[PDB]
Amino acid sequence: VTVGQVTEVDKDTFWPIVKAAGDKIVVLDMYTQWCGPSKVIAPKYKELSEKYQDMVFLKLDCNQDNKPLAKELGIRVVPTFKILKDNKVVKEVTGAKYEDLLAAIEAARS
Amino acid sequence: TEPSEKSVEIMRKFSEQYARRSGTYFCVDKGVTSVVIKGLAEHKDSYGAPLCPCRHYDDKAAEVGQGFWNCPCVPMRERKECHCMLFLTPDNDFAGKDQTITSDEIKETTAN
Amino acid sequence: TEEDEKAKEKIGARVRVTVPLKVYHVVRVPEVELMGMEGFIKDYVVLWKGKKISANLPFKVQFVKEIEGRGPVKFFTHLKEDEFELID
Ligand code: SF4
Ligand SMILES: [Mg+2]
Repeated sequence: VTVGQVTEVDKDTFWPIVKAAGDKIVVLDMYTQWCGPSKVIAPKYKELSEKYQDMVFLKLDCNQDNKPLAKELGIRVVPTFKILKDNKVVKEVTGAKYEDLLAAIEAARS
Repeated sequence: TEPSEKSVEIMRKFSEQYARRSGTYFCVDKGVTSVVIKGLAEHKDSYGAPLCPCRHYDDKAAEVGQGFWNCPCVPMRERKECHCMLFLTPDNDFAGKDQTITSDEIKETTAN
Repeated sequence: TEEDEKAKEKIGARVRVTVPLKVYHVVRVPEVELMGMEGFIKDYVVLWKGKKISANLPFKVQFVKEIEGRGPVKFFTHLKEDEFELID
């Protein structure tokens, strides 16, 4: 994964990237193709990845192909953000709530 | 995939009359409106009903049958809560002045 | 789940709304504030033909509200568990 940018992942590439992250925190944007608010927050998510260059930013299209991973991670609201440390989800943020995502990243870093 | 023209037009007409009936308005960025309308159309095409495009579902056929998340969903019908930002109450900061949107607007704002 | 089982056991129970909640679908009543209103759980629906579904206001609650010049108006509102308390 190139850090400083947002990497598209799927049901097969996501967990190996999490495993390879080591001591880096991973953020995941779970989106769908036609959720309006997903597209609104997407550029702000990209700017977060350009600021937090010591974290790994990913995005997952929760479509039919990737449904096994969507089901395993857990998602009901679109968007949903996951924050992962040490091979597991530690935090989630539901909705297109930029300030909530920022606060959760900051909390995860403390 | 891309929704059929006919389903997009179904969901466009729906959005206009439902915004009028519910006293709500389209987002200042009508690209947001257009994307959600296309999601409703795509879900109609694929599952038989315009399930909310900002929700994730396990069994689509069961969600279609039960209907809670079929647009207009229960939170919208009862509480005027539209987390897709399709129908915005006038006090919302992102509510614009329009209750109409043309097919040309839908195509232009979603061309990319 | 036990939560689903214990929720289904509350069907028929009288409840009071415990939080501010405005609803807009009551026929010819543009806006109703539900806080403090009492009704009963009409249904709890998280299954459809045996499949679990994702409705996030699963308690369908029946209310009757007196409207001046109209008499009692019966309606339903969907609630989640943290919006009401059992009356007993
Ligand atoms: S939140 Fe409800 S009313 Fe709004 S687009 Fe999604 S399904 Fe329709
Ligand atoms: Mg460590």
